[PDB]
Amino acid sequence: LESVSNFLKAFLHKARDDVNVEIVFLHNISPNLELEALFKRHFTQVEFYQGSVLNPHDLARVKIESADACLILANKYCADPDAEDASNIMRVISIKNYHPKIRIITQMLQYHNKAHLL
Amino acid sequence: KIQEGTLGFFIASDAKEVKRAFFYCKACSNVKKYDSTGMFHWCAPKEIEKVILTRSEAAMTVLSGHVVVCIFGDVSSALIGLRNLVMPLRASNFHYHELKHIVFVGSIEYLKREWETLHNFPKVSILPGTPLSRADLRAVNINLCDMCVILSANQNNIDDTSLQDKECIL
Repeated sequence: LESVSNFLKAFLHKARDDVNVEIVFLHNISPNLELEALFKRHFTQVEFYQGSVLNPHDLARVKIESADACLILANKYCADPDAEDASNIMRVISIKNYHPKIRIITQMLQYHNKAHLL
Repeated sequence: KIQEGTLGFFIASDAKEVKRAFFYCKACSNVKKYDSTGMFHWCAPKEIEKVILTRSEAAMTVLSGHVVVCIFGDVSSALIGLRNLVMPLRASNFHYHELKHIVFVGSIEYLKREWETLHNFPKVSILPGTPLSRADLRAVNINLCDMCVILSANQNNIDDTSLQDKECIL
């Protein structure tokens, strides 16, 4: 709820004029009541799907080949930042394996882990 | 020479082809060097402090044609059985000059747990560090090694199953 709320506040802003993109969330955990309500509030431009970005079938479901970009959000408040960074890097690896030409913007928690993206 | 009816193990495309094997006719000074059984190379027990290699010491030491085992474990990780990896590599039918040096790259806290089953082997070295460290891998001369084995020593992790190989892949 928190991360998607912040992302939608920053992205789907009223002051922003040219918004022809449709937001598609892909997550393997079913949203709770508040998150479903938040998705419902932005139903005209936000869609959610239950799947894993590491599963090629779920990547096929969300039409990665036709997706303009893939944005990966990190867990800012976690016990082990390195584990979350490695998980996000592995998600990047899976997405690039499915479609090497897609543009990816990923959130990282530590500076050194960015090296693994090279 | 084979005797009476002996089972033979065959590699074949189908069982009908291996059935042909049964239907065949010609016309129609005194130092302990091995273990008790002699099956595996053996050595006197060594303290773990003797085999620890620092970055500088490993760098000065030249290592060619060795085996670099990179393990991801900590003190609380589940113990994989590393003796099952070293024993086939010291099998008494390789000559002592044919044995490959085994360098373990990983947390020393994890390896101290398992050293009780590994101290009786001829040539094993430990470099306390991280498999993800380029400096540590360069100290062991990973480009001169015969094989690098990346073991998911932290198998006890239970997460999103796909995110279980993250450390090995990285």
